[PDB]
Amino acid sequence: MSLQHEKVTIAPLVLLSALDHYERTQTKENKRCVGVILGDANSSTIRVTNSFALPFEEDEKNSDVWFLDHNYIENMNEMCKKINAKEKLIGWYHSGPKLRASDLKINELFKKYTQNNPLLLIVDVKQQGVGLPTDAYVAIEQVKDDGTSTEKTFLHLPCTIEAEEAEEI
Amino acid sequence: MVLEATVLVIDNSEYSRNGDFPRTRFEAQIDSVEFIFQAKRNSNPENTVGLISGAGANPRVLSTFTAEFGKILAGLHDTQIEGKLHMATALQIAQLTLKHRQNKVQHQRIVAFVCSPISDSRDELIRLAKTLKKNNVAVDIINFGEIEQNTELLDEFIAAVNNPQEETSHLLTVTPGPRLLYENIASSPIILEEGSS
Amino acid sequence: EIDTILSTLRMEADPSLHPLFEQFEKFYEEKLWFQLSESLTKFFDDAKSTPLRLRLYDNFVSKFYDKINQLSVVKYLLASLKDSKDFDESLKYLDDLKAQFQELDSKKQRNNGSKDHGDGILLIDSEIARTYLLKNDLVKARDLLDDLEKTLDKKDSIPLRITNSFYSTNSQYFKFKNDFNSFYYTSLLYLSTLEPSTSITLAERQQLAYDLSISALLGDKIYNFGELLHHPIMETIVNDSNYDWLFQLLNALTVGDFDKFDSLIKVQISKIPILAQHESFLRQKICLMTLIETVFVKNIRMLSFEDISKATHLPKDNVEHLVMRAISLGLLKGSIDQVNELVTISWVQPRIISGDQITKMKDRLVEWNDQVEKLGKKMEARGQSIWV
Repeated sequence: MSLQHEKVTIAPLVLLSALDHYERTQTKENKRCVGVILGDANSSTIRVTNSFALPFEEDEKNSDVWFLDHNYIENMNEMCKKINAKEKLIGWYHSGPKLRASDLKINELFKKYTQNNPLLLIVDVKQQGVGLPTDAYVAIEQVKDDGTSTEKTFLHLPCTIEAEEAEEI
Repeated sequence: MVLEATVLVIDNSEYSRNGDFPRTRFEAQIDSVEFIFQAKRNSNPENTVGLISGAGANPRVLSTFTAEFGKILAGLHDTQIEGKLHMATALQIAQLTLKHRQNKVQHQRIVAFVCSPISDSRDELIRLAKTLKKNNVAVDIINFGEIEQNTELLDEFIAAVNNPQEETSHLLTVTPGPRLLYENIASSPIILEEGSS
Repeated sequence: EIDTILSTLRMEADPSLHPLFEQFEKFYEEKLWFQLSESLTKFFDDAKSTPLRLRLYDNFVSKFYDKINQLSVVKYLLASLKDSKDFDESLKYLDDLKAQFQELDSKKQRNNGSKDHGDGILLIDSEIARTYLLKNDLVKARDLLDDLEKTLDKKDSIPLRITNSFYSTNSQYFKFKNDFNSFYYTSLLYLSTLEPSTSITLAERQQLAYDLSISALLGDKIYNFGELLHHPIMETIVNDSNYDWLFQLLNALTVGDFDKFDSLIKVQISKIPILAQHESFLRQKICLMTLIETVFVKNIRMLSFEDISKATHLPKDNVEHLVMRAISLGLLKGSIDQVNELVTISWVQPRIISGDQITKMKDRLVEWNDQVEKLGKKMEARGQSIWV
């Protein structure tokens, strides 16, 4: 676990990959699709190349209850290296429309995988915004100077793009 | 018994540090779980086991339905005991696990260990008791947390879940004093369970 | 075995603690060693000054190390030995228990399969640093504190207990030097993160409230005056004669009132000589507060020296010196004209927020919002044919 974080640059492939993944699981209509998010991390700008779906169930009366297939991910990572052996676990995407307070508990489970603090990349699936239709957050645990105890809380990182020659053209 | 998928809820609490079962209740559960897996497997080889915990600030899926005894065991090393169990979510988390299975030929069943006096509200879980039987899930409450001088919320839950259905809830109460947890479950019915269609 | 020790210690103990003695005995027998732990917590919270404590903990630590909650177990002792008055003894006892833990985690960590004991080693290690600080060994404490510091930062989630003990070393260490500005920041971190079960007493909390207040009054880059008033420790401790005049001095500063500040300091400078040997900071602080305050709240970032002269009630010689000193402190930045008699500011040091200040900044944004809004309409009406 590295705290090495400043920015998030996003491959255009990620945004699009996550848009379809949401509708092909068919956890939609105020039901979330949550998948793993793949890329480089342990550097200031977190470089996100790819994403995959994970089997996921969302109790919609209680977003504080969900299904996550932990086994599967280990299976998937072996396949990620075939594609590119710089892909390693770096977080999980959320499908918007924005940050929630049920996201911290999901973030917990994703600490058994990542060598960097699990990224939450909000891919808005409606395309709202005045820049890139992404927000980025990362969970950091910090004392609060107001008089209350140590919380884990999501600080925003900016959203940006950079791209490979092949992708950009 | 046969034709069954099983969610084992292992209770991660600090009431599982009571040495009322030698040496400690958590470590007694380590032996117990391995047996229960094997027993269901040799009765009918379509029976598979998933494992969830109470652990975390919210319970968590450690194991999905799998044919491997070693992943269940591995799941037990993973989970911590500083965590604490809450019934209300643990019931719902388990139903979600029962919707993703290796064998969709089996039926839906929960076995739940309780080592804790459950401070969660009785009235709350009575709604959830009625949810389970509509999803066609039965829960067996293996109870030895509330014989520690708390009132029994469990009596009410077992009756509510029961309904003519082949998945039938069963209530076990286990003597708190030393006999070795795994023995008490093993010598009692875990495959002589019967249906009520 | 241990049962006879409990009964003889129960007999000697207070009536307040007699019912808590009965419960260790019953729970031991009933084998429910978790509720056994909870009674012990309540006992150790209010056994700070009775001798029963050292012997009770010595009984139980031997028998259970991982069959009760490990964190609490170590936390008790740290408090046990701060209240002791024989420090060569305390140092041994800690060291001996540390040795046992390092042996312990070889068998038991794997046996249990979900419990580590290495958090307990860190918990002892924090107190051995403080022990050196009570003996006035600052170097040795720092060598233990560097090790604790590296481990704490690697963790991406922290127990409250460990980082509380971490801050406790620091705060005692900075005030031996008499460093106000260093001490203050530390002590804020420590109160904020505090444990749900405090083995930290209200007596120490009232002392910490006093130390902070000296640091603020005697500080020079501390503009956290409302932060004390926005944190329970100082705003609820108003209850004694000592903390009535003192509380007023912190309010006097925030409004900028010079006459009241003087009236209280005339009474108090005699009574307590610590104010009488740092007066320079003290009387200068309220001038600096008013100086940073004025520039910030005005739209303009320049003040006449005549405006400073009125407000801090100083000669024109010292008004110029007050500006120099402020910039040296790095509270304001800019350039000084003595020949247009302006101070022209480019930086204000971030300072307290208050209901008052929240509104002052809001207004400025509406005004600037109007400037943006109406222009974009000028430009829309212009070059209408071309938006392609």
